[PDB]
Amino acid sequence: IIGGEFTTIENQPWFAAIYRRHRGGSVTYVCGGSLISPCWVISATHCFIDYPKKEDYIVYLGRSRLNSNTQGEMKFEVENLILHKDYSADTLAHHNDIALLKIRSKEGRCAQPSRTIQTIALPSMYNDPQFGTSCEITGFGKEQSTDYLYPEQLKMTVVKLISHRECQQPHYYGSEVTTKMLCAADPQWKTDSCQGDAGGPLVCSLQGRMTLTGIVSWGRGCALKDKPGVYTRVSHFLPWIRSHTKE
Amino acid sequence: PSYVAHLASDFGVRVFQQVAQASKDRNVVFSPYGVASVLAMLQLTTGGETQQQIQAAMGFKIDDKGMAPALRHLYKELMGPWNKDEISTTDAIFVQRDLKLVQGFMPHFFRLFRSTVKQVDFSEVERARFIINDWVKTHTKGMISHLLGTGAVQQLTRLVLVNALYFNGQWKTPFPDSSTHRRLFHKSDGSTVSVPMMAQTNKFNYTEFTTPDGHYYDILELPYHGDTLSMFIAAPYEKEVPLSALTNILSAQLISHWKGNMTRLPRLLVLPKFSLETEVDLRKPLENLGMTDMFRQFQADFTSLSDQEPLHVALALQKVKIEVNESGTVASSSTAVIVSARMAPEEIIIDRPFLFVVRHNPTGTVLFMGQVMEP
Repeated sequence: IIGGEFTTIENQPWFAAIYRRHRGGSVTYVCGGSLISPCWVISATHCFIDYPKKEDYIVYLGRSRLNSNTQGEMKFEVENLILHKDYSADTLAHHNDIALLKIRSKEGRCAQPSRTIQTIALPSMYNDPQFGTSCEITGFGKEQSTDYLYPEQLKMTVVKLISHRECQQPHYYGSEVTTKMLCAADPQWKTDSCQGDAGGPLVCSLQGRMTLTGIVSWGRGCALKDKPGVYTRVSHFLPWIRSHTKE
Repeated sequence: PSYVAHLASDFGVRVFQQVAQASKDRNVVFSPYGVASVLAMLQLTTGGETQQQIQAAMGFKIDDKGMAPALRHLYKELMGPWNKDEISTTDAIFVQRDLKLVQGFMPHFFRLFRSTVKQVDFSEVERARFIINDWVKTHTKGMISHLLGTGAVQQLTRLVLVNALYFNGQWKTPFPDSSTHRRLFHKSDGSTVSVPMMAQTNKFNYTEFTTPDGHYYDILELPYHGDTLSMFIAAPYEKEVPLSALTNILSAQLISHWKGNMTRLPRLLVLPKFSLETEVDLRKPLENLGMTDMFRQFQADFTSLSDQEPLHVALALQKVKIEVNESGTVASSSTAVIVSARMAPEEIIIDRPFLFVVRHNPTGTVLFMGQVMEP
């Protein structure tokens, strides 16, 4: 996250931390995610596309820190890793960048609620907040796009929703952003998601509910003039989610 | 064309591994193209068994039809306008001014190579050193001022050859300055040293190969501006496997097998800055490849150059300097490919001894190679 502040998992209790175990047994952080139901985490396909094997991943809930334990956190294996079959990448855009992870602990249980483990709500079909709405993004992503290190502590910042007409402008992104995507940025371009933030949540108030409006996907540089963060527009994917959460 | 480039590169890589094997734990930069280039010139000066050995080892004969023109075409392509003061190369053969040259040698040499053998008086030892080093200085535009090995020059010296190269390339995609941080580099003896390493996240041509003994190793391609040149970095995956596992199996054809197998993949690369400079006494490496006669006072045959003679190569030197840093002022017209994806990018960390290869992509010429044992 560019800008914003350090936060805690209690402030973002749906947040999922997703790690990959390499050949040779070392474990690195790959992507964020969001708990949508007891056994289901939603994230972005591009995070997993190059290593699509469910056994390589570890998912944490209730995790506040990148490389140490948080009291109350739960560790999960991935029982099913569903990537979108229509996922593809153009010169810049990632299309249908959405994934589902079914989670199971060693004792064979799904997520157990607590102060630090909560589900986020899904929007209803094609339901979005108006452009200009202040929304919140969260992750363990880089603080500056040129950094090597990731922050040890979770971060959050506020961004504003931006219309497709303005995002599809030639000096923005042109036709690289579709109606299945959503753009958000700082008015002063001081704040954005970044590398390490993909799969994580764009959270908006929608009809009195904390709502998963977008999933961090892609952008040109982090916090760059006329280059908003681009998010999978969740309200355009409910039939996909609903059918694939059956299995 | 590509042909004499294959043959020159094959030959020059073979010389490199002789130098690399004779200095297992030392930094080395070398030019396979340069050594091929000067020895192709020297071919014209040789006769009998001396000529035979050079031809056999190099894999081609400079007098064969199409060969000298092909090498000429190669040269113009390499030193073309793509070069933004990035590369300098020079070849030179120095012969005693006193020696009576075979009739028609110098015109023939000039026809095939468009340069002259230099005539110098070696009995003025101090002046001979000055002259030879001055040649190196001007033709590398000051980047290489002097050789050490010219100390061997002698009043009785009759024949010397020199080759010098400088390279500092401009990346197609620069490493951002902010990303340059101090990091641990693991030396081959098990010690570590703090060293400036550049970092960049983008789409790199990458492949993984296997040694004959079963060991994995990475190969990455870093293209220079406009894609005319590239640098290749190769290193074993596991820290315990020495770099020698790679250099023991090196050949020109292996390099292009790496390139032909590459796929563009989004990666974060951490790579040490480095500036290497090596002066290589060519005698041993060339002797190991069968060219023994040319260095033997009475056995040597340079009768194509001069026939009243005991005449032999007293001294044969290459000196190379390379700089690798962040910079990229781009003579590249295709805007830019980036990594837009916001996942944490998979990392390739080059923090143990690695080899590098600089190649000219249109011809496949291996211009430079080396081993960085300590940045």
